[PDB]
Amino acid sequence: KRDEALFELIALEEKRQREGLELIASENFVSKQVREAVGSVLTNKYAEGYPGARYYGGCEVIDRVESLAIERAKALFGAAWANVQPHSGSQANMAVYMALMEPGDTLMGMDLAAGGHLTHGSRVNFSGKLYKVVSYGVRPDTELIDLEEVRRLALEHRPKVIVAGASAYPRFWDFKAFREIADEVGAYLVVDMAHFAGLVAAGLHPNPLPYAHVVTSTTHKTLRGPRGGLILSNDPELGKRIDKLIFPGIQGGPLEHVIAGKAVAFFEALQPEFKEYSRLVVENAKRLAEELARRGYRIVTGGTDNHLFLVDLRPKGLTGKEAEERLDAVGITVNKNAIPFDPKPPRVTSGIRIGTPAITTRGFTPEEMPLVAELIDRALLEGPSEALREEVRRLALAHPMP
Amino acid sequence: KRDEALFELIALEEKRQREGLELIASENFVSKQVREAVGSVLTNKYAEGYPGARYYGGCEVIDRVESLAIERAKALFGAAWANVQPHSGSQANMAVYMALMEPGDTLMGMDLAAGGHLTHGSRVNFSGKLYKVVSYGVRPDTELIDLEEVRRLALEHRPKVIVAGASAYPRFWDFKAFREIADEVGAYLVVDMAHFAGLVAAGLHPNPLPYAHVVTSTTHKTLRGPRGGLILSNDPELGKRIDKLIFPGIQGGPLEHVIAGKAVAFFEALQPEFKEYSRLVVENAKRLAEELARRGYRIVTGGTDNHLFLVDLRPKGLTGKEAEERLDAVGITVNKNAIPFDPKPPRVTSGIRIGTPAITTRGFTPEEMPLVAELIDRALLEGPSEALREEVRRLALAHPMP
Repeated sequence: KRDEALFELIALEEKRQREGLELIASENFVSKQVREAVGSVLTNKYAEGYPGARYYGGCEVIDRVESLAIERAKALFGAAWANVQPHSGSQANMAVYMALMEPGDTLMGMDLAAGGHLTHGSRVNFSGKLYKVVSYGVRPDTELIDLEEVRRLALEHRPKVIVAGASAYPRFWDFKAFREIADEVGAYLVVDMAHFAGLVAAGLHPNPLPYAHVVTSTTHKTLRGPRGGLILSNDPELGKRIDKLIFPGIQGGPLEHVIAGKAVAFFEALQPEFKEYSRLVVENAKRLAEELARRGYRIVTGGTDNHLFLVDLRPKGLTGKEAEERLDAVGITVNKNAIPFDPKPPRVTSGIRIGTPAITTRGFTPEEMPLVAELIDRALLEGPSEALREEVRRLALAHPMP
Repeated sequence: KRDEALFELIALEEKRQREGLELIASENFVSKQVREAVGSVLTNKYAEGYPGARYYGGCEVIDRVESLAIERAKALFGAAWANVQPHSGSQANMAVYMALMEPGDTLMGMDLAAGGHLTHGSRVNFSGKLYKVVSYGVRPDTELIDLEEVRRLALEHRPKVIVAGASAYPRFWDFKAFREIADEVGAYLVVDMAHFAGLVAAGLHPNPLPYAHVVTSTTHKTLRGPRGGLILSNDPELGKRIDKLIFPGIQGGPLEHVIAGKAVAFFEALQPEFKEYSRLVVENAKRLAEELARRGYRIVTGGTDNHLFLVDLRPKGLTGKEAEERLDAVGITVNKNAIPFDPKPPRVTSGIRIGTPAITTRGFTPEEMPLVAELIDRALLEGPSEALREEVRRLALAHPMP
């Protein structure tokens, strides 16, 4: 008997994705072949352990799948070791922290209000519950990270782990300087590259692998893979410690169907076409930010080096909750986002974050960003309307989905 | 450009699954429509938060999917609250432990060597790293749990949490007696029903919901759903606390394509045909155990109440490691398992664990269990041969996969 009610909801979600403009910076649209691998019979096999060292027999083909994902990840990022089993970016970070730290050690990460991720030390997250957290932010004038401030805080508090990487920071990171700071205090440098991993893969963002002790990531977001996590290092002895924290430390059976999807995504990212895609992601983001600034919006830091940017909505009298609602009403999806030194609580905020990976996958070009900027501006100034919703829908439908 | 190398391996794994007899008790084969949901475009959406209270716009359809999974889980198991976001059984347990305990509190669970899971207190797992662990086992003379010993340990060590449930225990649990013991020392009772959840759904195993404070599960194994976790309770106030530990406590974005898969599995399990399937699972296991006993093996506890049983190989002078290897060589997968107070070290053991869910899904019936018992016996006594492998392969191919 087919579950018609559930499949009707999936069809409605397909239609929603096709008919809207998805500008949430962490989203993307995966390829049919990634979906085919994730939908495969590999879900049926328990594969606790690692290739050639499994608990149970019958894994000879699964070992070749997992090993292919591991070796492609090493080739793609230039790493000596990879672990492809984490179920999510959160589990990747959790295993690394538990391998390098004991409860009550000091973790240093970027402040949530400045663009850090929940797992970089928030007090409602395991990171800020198990560890003592010290956070760094950005300067109030340039809105850039101040490496002198990072260095001062590290000397004063002597963290065991310093995390670089963030979920809403629009400029490049200086990984060499962060490693120099970590070395001054004997800390490990962990880089969480989840947001910009696909740009690293395409050579469009500095690679952290040579400077970080350990690198974590998601396989979704700019890498355009299935939802899951990933860990890399140039030190295979530290990698063996972390392998034990993934299993048997914090997970049980890995999702081998998802791992097959990660292998496929790494193969897609190794192709020349993925470099061209990634180039257009960054060109579209720069162009859309410029078109919005020409309409009088304030862009945090004045621009972007990567796939995302932040808009300060204080001057226009909007909370980010409000802008998020007005845009959602006409089919444009963003997320509210705290801006640097935000006057308003995190459930309201003063800004929005926009990113271009998802619309670039649908074939949007830099010459189309003036039209996208017009639609955003109208939704914010004039509020939602049926004519505006229809204009968004027409523009979205003119671009294929993968 | 298609990833030919990866899809070649998926076809080889499909062929392996089709041509072999899967007797590992944790395994099952999911339906095509569960795969279709897991392979869907719902992976593209970030949906941090809960239905009606998300951190991203554009979740109106995903909310209906996740709500449908929640309401079907509650109707299927007779629960007042559910959380369908855990990425795995291990994350379901981790969130419950962190919601109920502080690091350094005492956890009581079944010993790994007597059948407990890694997350019931093993020192290599987070459960034995964050918490102090007291374990209970089985009695040498009954091969069963001794509720008087559980009580004595609980009175002496005053655990904060007592876990009931196991990965390799072939008899019913007395959840009422466990809740009495927990009430006497002021502990929470957590039941991990992952292995026998499908039998609870079908009414063939006592339901823990009225007696546990919280129930955790996988959605794969006897429930025959996609790989993932699940939490249930009869107490919605405790459920709100655990919701917060799943997110933002230990996870980030949920896997909503897998959640849609869980919704389909719960739909399948609510059909009358699932009760018939589960009845056959239990009849097959009782019959296979009787047929091996008639050929000279001893069955631990003398039989089974559920989908799995433990074979004591001592009458035939084999170890569990040798039996696993001989059987794997003819395409029959089992796993070695210690017998109570095993005289062999744990990397060797004197037993194997066999379960029937997977072969029952392929249409095996109790009148075919004599033939399966004969093939096992021949492989253990004669050793692998090309002719025996071909007889297994023909028997397997005659029973279709879903």
